[PDB]
Amino acid sequence: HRRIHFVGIGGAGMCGIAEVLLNLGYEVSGSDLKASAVTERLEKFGAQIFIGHQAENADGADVLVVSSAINRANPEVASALERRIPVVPRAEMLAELMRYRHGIAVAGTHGKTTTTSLIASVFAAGGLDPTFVIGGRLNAAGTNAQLGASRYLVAEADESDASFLHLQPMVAVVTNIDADHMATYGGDFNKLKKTFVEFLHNLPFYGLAVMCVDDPVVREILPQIARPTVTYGLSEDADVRAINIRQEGMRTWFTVLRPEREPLDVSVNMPGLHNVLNSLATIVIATDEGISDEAIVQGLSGFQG
Amino acid sequence: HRRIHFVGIGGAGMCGIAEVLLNLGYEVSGSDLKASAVTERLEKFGAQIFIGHQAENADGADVLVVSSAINRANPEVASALERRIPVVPRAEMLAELMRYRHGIAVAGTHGKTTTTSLIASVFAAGGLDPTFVIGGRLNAAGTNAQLGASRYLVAEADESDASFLHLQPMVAVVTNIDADHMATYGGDFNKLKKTFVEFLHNLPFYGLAVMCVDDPVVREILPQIARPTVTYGLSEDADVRAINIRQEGMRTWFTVLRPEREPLDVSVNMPGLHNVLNSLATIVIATDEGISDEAIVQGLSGFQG
Ligand SMILES: [Cl-]
Ligand SMILES: [Cl-]
Repeated sequence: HRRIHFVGIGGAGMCGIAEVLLNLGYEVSGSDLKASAVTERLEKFGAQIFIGHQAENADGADVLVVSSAINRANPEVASALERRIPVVPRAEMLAELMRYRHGIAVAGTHGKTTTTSLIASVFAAGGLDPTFVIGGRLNAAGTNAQLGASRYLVAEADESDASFLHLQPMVAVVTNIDADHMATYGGDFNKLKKTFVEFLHNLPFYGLAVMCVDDPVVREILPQIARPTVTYGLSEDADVRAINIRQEGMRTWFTVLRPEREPLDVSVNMPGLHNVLNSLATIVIATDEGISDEAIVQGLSGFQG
Repeated sequence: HRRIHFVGIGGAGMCGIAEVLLNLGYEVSGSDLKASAVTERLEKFGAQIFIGHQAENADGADVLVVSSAINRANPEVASALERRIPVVPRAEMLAELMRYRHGIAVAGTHGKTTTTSLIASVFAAGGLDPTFVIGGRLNAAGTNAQLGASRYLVAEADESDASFLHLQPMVAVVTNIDADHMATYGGDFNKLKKTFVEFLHNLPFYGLAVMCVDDPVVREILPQIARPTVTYGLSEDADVRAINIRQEGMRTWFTVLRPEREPLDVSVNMPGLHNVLNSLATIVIATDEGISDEAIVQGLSGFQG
């Protein structure tokens, strides 16, 4: 048993991480300047809450988690550093949660948010109530449960995030590879591409890499990936393909072709080929997980945008 | 359920990995040019064995493992590449085994082999029959069991190995950081040091980093490690220390000081302060794991060299 202490536990990105850790059985304490409904919920769920910051609040903690909104002058942080207690940024602890669950990491420069939401929507339609991470915020749509209760954790994997390479997913998507975040990698696109290869090799040999081969950079690195892979796209050589794209209103329809399955007609309330591709990525993951066609259809059409 | 196929399964570094995978419940097949006692043992334990190489041998495999002794012209490898089956080097699969066990990774430029052996010796004295990896070879001293049966996997972690950063240990030792393998890191020692920091951050936040602070480079990076750490050495500021070093024959005696424990007198059949330090590293790990003083004393004195 360990105690994790959160400095600023009421912050929007912190409260969700504390709740997941509570759900996993850890002792959780936290400090914040103001009591709120967020801190009362955490206390109801087993968190010890302190109001105001003082060195005593950090006593007994085996780890501190600190936001990007805390000075090092903060007495709790300073006490932990003096006693050699580890202090970890919010984002590393967030990435760490995937080690306890069946982690689905949605990587790619664009489309992570939509693809993660579609995945959550489909899993929920299949009765699975996943916890999912968008913009650093843990969520579980309509759940009557603590965050992290599901077996599944679906998270955006941002290549500009310092913890990108410490994610340990079971399944990983790569929607596309753009140059937006070259600065994270010394302004070198080739280094940025190599990071995506290393990220996919954090998968276990039984894992699954879900690769958009309509993106030329994803297609380029594909031969480098020594893990099971399923490819998707409109490309005629993709494993999972969309054909017969059409509109009926603000709703996009298309037919998805999958290995050893009959063609499946789906719709989504979102325009553009990039959202057809995001739907394909979702369909691959859901198919790999054994989710029925009926939940896939329901999950895709029910998502709004 | 997955099937792993080993090309050259009788090779010395391959047979042990196949046995561990069998113990974990996977289907395992393998090909080799010659039947031997190694391949008959694997067959007795559930492996399907083929003699000679041909593309048919790789059928149904979800992954191939290939030695560094196989041409790409090898028909089994070629068949797998055509069908998009993942082909992984022996060393990556070996590192992967740590994900299924309580992994203890013994890193550092020098002293990995001795320290790993001492750890195994002490754990065995405590009745724990660990599997351990030295020189790429899986071993379990005097075990009446399949490799990998123990909860514990103790392995050398070599910084020149391509899989160094894909190890997922629960505990990690760093004996020292030397410049021997700078070439692996573009001939830059500072890059080599940064890799050791990244390696220790593969630990979980509940993990343990065991750090020799007698090495100036290990002491330098220590403030960077945001994980629980225990330090050891002759330095007076080390958490776990050796004092009163003395000889009686070819046997080295010393007293180990540990936080909140009485001083403990130990001996080892090996000369030099580097083997006192390797013993300290062992004592820290064994103490953290709850192993008794009597097994620690027995494990250290029983090891020969
Ligand atoms: Cl491959
Ligand atoms: Cl720290």
